[PDB]
Amino acid sequence: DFCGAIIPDNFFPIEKLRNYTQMGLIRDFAKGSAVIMPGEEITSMIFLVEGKIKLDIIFEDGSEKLLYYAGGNSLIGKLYPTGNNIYATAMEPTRTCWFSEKSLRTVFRTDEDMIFEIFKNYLTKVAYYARQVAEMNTYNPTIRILRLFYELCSSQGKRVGDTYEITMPLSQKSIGEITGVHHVTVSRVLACLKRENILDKKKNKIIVYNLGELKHLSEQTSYYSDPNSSSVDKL
Amino acid sequence: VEGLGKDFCGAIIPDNFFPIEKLRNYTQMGLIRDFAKGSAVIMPGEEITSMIFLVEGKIKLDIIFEDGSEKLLYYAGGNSLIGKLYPTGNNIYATAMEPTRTCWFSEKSLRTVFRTDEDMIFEIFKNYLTKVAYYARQVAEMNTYNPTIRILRLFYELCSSQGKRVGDTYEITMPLSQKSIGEITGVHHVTVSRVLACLKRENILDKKKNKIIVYNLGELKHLSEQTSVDKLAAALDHH
Amino acid sequence: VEGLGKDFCGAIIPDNFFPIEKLRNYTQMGLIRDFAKGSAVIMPGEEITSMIFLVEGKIKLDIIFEDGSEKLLYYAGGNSLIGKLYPTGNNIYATAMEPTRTCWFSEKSLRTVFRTDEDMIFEIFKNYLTKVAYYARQVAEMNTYNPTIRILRLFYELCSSQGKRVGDTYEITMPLSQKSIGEITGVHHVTVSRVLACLKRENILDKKKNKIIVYNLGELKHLSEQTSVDKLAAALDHH
Amino acid sequence: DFCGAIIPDNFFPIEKLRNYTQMGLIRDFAKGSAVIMPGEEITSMIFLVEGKIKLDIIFEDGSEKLLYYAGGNSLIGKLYPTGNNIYATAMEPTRTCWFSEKSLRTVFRTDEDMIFEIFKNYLTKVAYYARQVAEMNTYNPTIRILRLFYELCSSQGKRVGDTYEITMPLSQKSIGEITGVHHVTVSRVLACLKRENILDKKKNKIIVYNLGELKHLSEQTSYYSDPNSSSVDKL
Amino acid sequence: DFCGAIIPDNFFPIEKLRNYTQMGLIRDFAKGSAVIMPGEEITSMIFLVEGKIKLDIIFEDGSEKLLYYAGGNSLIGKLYPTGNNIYATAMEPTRTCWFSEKSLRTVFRTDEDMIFEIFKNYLTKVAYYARQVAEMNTYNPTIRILRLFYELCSSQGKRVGDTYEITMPLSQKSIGEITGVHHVTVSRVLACLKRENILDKKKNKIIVYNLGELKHLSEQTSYYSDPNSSSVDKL
Amino acid sequence: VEGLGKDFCGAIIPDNFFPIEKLRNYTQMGLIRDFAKGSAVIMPGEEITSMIFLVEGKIKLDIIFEDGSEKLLYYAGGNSLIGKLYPTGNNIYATAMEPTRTCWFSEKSLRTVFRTDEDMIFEIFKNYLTKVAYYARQVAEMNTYNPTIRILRLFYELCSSQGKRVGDTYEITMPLSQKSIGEITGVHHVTVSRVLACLKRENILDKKKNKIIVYNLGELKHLSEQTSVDKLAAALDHH
Amino acid sequence: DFCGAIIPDNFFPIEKLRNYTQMGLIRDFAKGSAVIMPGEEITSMIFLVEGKIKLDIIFEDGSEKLLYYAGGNSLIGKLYPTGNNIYATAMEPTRTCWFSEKSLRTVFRTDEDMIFEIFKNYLTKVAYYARQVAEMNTYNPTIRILRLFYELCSSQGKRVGDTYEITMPLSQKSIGEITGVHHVTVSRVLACLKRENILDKKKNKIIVYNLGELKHLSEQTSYYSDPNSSSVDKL
Amino acid sequence: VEGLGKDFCGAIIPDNFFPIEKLRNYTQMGLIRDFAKGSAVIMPGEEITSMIFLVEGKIKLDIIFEDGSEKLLYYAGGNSLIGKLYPTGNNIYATAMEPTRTCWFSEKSLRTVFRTDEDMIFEIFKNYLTKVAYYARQVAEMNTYNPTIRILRLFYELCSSQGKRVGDTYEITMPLSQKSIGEITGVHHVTVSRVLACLKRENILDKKKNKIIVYNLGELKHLSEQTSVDKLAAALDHH
Ligand SMILES: O=C(O)Cc1ccc(O)c(Cl)c1
Ligand SMILES: O=C(O)Cc1ccc(O)c(Cl)c1
Ligand SMILES: O=C(O)Cc1ccc(O)c(Cl)c1
Ligand SMILES: O=C(O)Cc1ccc(O)c(Cl)c1
Ligand SMILES: O=C(O)Cc1ccc(O)c(Cl)c1
Ligand SMILES: O=C(O)Cc1ccc(O)c(Cl)c1
Ligand SMILES: O=C(O)Cc1ccc(O)c(Cl)c1
Ligand SMILES: O=C(O)Cc1ccc(O)c(Cl)c1
Repeated sequence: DFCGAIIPDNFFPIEKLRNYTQMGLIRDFAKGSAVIMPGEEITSMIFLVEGKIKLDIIFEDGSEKLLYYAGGNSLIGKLYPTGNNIYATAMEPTRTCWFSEKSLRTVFRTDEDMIFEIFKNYLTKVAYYARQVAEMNTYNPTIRILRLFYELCSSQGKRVGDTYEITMPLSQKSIGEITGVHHVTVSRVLACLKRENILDKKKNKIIVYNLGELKHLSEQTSYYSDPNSSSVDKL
Repeated sequence: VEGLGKDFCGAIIPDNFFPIEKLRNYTQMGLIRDFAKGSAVIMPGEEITSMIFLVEGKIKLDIIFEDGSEKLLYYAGGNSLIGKLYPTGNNIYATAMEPTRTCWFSEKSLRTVFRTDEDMIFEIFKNYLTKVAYYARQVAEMNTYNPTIRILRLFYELCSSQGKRVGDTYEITMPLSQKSIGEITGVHHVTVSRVLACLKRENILDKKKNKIIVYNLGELKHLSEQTSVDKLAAALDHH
Repeated sequence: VEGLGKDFCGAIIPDNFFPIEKLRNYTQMGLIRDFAKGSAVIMPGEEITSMIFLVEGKIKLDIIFEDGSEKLLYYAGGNSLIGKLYPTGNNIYATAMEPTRTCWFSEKSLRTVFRTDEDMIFEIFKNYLTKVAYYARQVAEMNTYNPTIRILRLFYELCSSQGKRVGDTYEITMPLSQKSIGEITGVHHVTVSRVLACLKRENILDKKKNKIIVYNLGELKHLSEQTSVDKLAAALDHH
Repeated sequence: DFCGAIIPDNFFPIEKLRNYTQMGLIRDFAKGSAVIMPGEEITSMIFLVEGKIKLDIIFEDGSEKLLYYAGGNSLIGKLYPTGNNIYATAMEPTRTCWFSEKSLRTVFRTDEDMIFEIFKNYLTKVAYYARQVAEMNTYNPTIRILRLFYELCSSQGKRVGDTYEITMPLSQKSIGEITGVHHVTVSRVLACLKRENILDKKKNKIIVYNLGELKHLSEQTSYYSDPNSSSVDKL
Repeated sequence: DFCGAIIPDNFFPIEKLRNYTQMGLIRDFAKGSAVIMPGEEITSMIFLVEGKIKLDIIFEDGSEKLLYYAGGNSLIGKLYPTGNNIYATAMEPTRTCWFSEKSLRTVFRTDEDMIFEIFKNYLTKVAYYARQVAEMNTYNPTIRILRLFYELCSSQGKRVGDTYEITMPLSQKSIGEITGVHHVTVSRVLACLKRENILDKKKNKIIVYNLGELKHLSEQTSYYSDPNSSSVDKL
Repeated sequence: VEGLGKDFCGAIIPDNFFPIEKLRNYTQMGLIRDFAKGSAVIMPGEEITSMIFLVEGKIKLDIIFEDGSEKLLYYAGGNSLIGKLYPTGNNIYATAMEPTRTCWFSEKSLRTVFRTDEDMIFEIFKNYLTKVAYYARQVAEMNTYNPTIRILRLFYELCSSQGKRVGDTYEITMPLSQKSIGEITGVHHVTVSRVLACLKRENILDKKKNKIIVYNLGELKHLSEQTSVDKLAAALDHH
Repeated sequence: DFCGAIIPDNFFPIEKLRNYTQMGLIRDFAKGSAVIMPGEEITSMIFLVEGKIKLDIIFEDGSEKLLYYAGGNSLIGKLYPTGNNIYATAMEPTRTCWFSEKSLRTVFRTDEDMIFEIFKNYLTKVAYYARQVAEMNTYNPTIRILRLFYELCSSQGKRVGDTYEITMPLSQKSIGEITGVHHVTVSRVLACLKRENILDKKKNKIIVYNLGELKHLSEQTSYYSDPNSSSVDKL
Repeated sequence: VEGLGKDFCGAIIPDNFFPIEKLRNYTQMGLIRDFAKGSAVIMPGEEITSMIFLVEGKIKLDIIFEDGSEKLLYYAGGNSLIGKLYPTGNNIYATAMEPTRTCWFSEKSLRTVFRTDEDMIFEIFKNYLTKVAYYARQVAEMNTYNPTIRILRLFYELCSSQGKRVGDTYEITMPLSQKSIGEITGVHHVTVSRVLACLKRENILDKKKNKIIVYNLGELKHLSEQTSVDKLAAALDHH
């Protein structure tokens, strides 16, 4: 829902995991205690029996941002290392049950259904964050710039061996004014395109060395024009 | 050898989430479906209830928003798994980028796979976890603001000066219309209605005619502490 | 003595646009209507085709937008004229703030006034001109941007590199879809449609399937040179 | 229309004024010439017979902004001084006819209808700019702040003689966070409220000296709750 | 002193004006009271007998800034209207004596010396604020731009009738990068130069219509190269 | 007719501060000195103790800073007065821009003028007041910041939590070294020394080894509330 | 020198390495060619025989910045992986000689002196970049904040078991105003101090849990007060 | 086990650059010196020409700038090497933080070590390379600007419009004074002198009275393309 633009809370609760706490390790955390300490490597699924946990991510510049909140019957799915520094705080008296991989095998040997509850929990999280990323990058500025380039090359691109040449004086200023992107991003992107041998934007000529890549990165979409969309279902 | 994908100018293009070579050994228990270049592997109204394993080929996976905008989520190569075992809120369009062979694993067939090979459970868990880790980091990393949080911030401020603790709730005794909340925070009355509907539904806070009940002050507070991308605008752009 | 209104923190609150004491001498030629405090002098669906002269009292004049938002335009005291002789696009709500006497001058009665007193024409002109001067300055003074201008800017750039002069027009020979224009400028396909509909209607530019005709390059250019307040957002907020 | 958010052009053309050019002064302007020079005091209505004029406003900091464009049959209504420094440029060969007040009397003595055409032209301009100002100030930040104050006083305001007192520690930071307004505006506004004897925002007390004024400036609206709105028409 | 970059206080005290308070009007102001209200037109010199006054200026956007502080024996020199909205506040119990022009004539008829004390007070203020303006505009950005233009014209300016032409593609971006001035100022200035008929900066040509003015505005200085500086004193 | 000067792009170039036509009637009581185009009317080491009245011509008046930088203060035409009757801290260089006649009025000769014409006193007052009004507004109008004010701000903060009122002073009992003050505020130890020397001299505050005495808390506070142009840097640029 | 604030060029040339090119691999690069490609792992010292190389660093956000320029007799010291993505470009026809570790052993077996030339080259680079880092962080903003805290605790810190308490209402706003640091940095730092259990800054109390660490991180310096500085040399 | 140092809020505090355990086996060939807690291992005027190996203990290493400011460069624990074999431009103050044993290796003793163990050469190379990598990244990572680069930018612009190629140089024929260069770029005449002295010394460009010779256009250009921290100010703060 639209609620999830505002509140990241209560992902797919698994009440029934409550019945299997004897196969895990119960751990209690006071208000303000760290369930996951900054830099701690977690290798357990953490079931939230009773209480409230705030779960945040810590970036390499020291900044922290919220990922989500968890309450009764929530599951933190951090069975393996991820590459994200996470920290999590008990915001009230909190009882958890930690499930190691070994302990999970034991649960699923007794109850196969729990495999699929956990899958639903994971899927719910993927669906939510992937959707947010896509919404928030609908107007990604880099892609705006790349799409400009690709479009100019497709109409005005003159082939010259392996390359295409576009004969016009398109300034960086003009690029930023057309796309609506700040000058700093324009330069960065233009520097990337050149050092990677995709495209070099000179003062009165644009050269495209790797149209195929440029096209790739520009993220062309076409469902609505493509014949696939001529019926609701597959052929 | 290969990671998740190549980087261009600071962004990864994921084409290889946590592959599972070993599911090749269990394809006999699923359903093998072949797709020609350009073909739809998943159509946006299609109801998908199978994990889809990529034996050979390459798939482009996009989301389709209700306003008809389309956006790439990821590419999939050999040994990638599309984990769409249950309905999600999202309409997905995925196409074969080249001649492609897939194995579709219903829940029942996965049950069968796991009865033969328990380790496969954790391989699938690993795959899901890479995906959550990737997308959650992508969202958190964005420099974002959200004007609706001004509304939460107002409630938090009023709670901390005027709130009386009743059980595990705080009760604020005052009439504060939706219109007034909008006027103060500079957000449309209709958006304020929706914000307050969410707050109530998710048991954060309920704004009644003459009372505000706060069910989760700590959550309210920390949500209220937040804020390039207007997330409210982004959530609305697609109706 | 009094000007247009008092200032608070850098903003004038207009309560006294160019008064016309002398219209008091011509009220016999109009229609006198009295309003009690709180009463509606103008309702938002009402069709107004009279200039309304304020003999005694005070009026608050607001605009009502289609989404139901309301906003003050001005206050009127004694000797103020409300110049609403013809329909405008705007829905207006005006209320008496105190016991108020008005004289309503239809076109016919104004004809009569001007046959007796020619100078009154220029007094009314003076009043209108103060209003245009005030509001135009208010708009221009705002730090505004408008994302739709990126679309114009694209057309101008393409015209100046690829345009061939035909008569008083410039013809750009290229297919450029609305979808692509949106993608480049980072604005919704539906907004791009509306922008291009305006450009065509107002004889700036017409974007056809394989040709763009530019009817007014100079205007396009200078419009394209533009850009706190997103004017596109402001224009949409009220549906 | 929504077009007018993008294009300020062609306000209410008066074709028929073409028939009265002999009573005015015809003036021709080359491309790039100034029809109205920066700082020039204009006291004439300027009818645009043929061509195109760009009309701009110049601010006291040297900045210039567009007001509008004019073409055939447009009228520039600058019969009297306005307080705005305007400048206007012929963007192509342009023929105009300038009407002094004296000359206008002559026109209206021959044709009374022209009075009302000009009224429509003026009204069209007022309607347009007033509408733009209101749209663009729908979320005016100063008013946001004032509306906060007024609302807190109405619920939590304790009367103390002539004043109302509001006993709470509302920080400037908190004000800006709730309202969404930048700290610079918050201070400016708070300084204005205090020096004008309306309201003084101390650290743990807010005092309102002139509630009536504060209310005034806060721009309360109520059509939709007021009984006036219970029917489409007046009683 | 360097103190005055930090503290604008105690301008040239005139102790002896204390002896002439009977010829003026004594006025007492409580702590927090307004000695000069916002918008009040003052036509009196205000001698500060005892206490402390903070004196500020209010701009047309509602912003206020400090001009200075006054204490015992200070003089506020506001005998005539100035064009500045000033407001001044008693920061403690404060006794003042207000001198109208009539009252000042009476003082100077008794004591001619007081004329010259007041002159010194005025001169001290001029010396201080003029010095601050000059220090703070040592690197004025507009002048940077104008000096660029003037310098390019002096070396590369080719005369073409009344004009000079400079044949080069100097971008606005380049101007801002060389001068260190933000793009917004660059445009504003370039728009001013063009509408005033001084200089028009096209893409591949710069035309200077009024070199003399451009030179004027560029604020050329030359004491150290000029022969005037060849000796400490005049010839 | 003419004001103070012409405007370019938002800035006035003053060439005509409050002229005094009537001093023409009193030149017999001063000393008439003529200057050719390019000539120095005032040299930067010259000690000036006369008001200099401009009978005919035009003068360019600059300040010379100790590092040798030069900057225009104003131009003077006919009927302008240069009010440099006493030494100021400033080194002034003024040159004739054209053939120029001046009348130099010592204090004694002004005494004589005022014995004949009392009104001239107030004319000179008017002239001075225009100058103060102009330059003070110019300074206040600039968007300025000043890092040294961080030091004041620190003292104010410590005073308001730790200060004990003794008479009309506040005493803060704590050792706080100059080095530490610099480190906290991010300003050089040598600048901190100078800041604290000013504060003491001007009777704001005296920072002793183990005590801070604040002589004027209100002034300290409001000075501490302040902050394109770094005024500290500007004050130092000229040694 | 002060030149090195502006120009990072010509670090300690080793002319004599020219004599040992037969023990390395000569490689020639055209103008615009990549000597070190983005993402390339280099494990060789690269001697610059003839030409000019621009050497840059690429950050994880796609931004690139210059490290330095190299010319004849320069040495790029990238014998082992570093953790920095480097790319380097021949800005004219360029001849290099690449020395593997094996090849370097061969050089030093023939000429022991070359070991020490290379040491000087490395030392010159360390001396330069370390000096730049220190200059540029003289007023590090985080440290400003930490030094505030440490100083307040040292004077006003009241011991309470393991902790120190400082009883005052120091706002984040006040912290930023005193230190001169932007609000964003203030929060980030305050969040770091709290999650790391060093210090928690509440509204009316500051608690310091780990004074020793806070002190550590605050970077106290004392050469000039310490007795070590009482003589030029060691005891 | 341990890396280079602990991180606080995004910054590493280096306390352990590339340790060399194996130098413990060669201490007999150096000179063993012991230091008590608080003692100076390196004084700021001391001429250091030895690599200093840390056998046991801990050292704090600071730079002292000419204005007397002091700043930490790094800490050293066991197996750290201080690589100060030759004079650098920097004045270094290093103190024992605890009881500390060191071995000082002159050039001659290192020659001896390398005759016994060739591998030690590359260990020392590794240590130096970690240091360069760390500090260079720290500098590049900072958001910096440098006003002096405006001067380069001016020269580049003039070269690209007016420069005639002579051999491997470009000659610009024009008189452009240092004063004028300052005025244009908004930097002090004295700083401009120093900038131009550097450019000439390092064979970038030589600004003569009526000619500018550019020795390295490509370098000039890319240097000119540059620009929180004013590096010019930072370079000057310490005289
Ligand atoms: O640990 C991560 O990097 C991401 C994360 C956080 C919380 C969770 O419950 C999951 Cl499944 C993943
Ligand atoms: O279907 C979704 O909503 C999102 C999605 C897409 C692809 C995948 O492989 C997964 Cl696990 C989820
Ligand atoms: O009715 C309008 O649209 C705007 C308006 C309102 C009041 C007036 O007095 C005028 Cl001239 C126009
Ligand atoms: O001159 C003004 O200040 C405003 C203005 C400009 C143009 C016009 O056509 C009118 Cl009616 C008013
Ligand atoms: O009133 C002014 O505009 C400027 C001013 C203020 C205070 C004074 O004491 C003087 Cl002489 C002038
Ligand atoms: O001499 C000064 O310091 C400033 C100055 C210059 C010229 C004048 O006319 C005055 Cl009143 C002051
Ligand atoms: O490769 C690095 O990360 C740093 C570097 C670059 C160039 C060199 O010559 C050296 Cl010694 C180090
Ligand atoms: O001494 C210097 O200038 C810098 C320095 C300090 C310590 C070291 O270990 C090195 Cl290699 C260099």
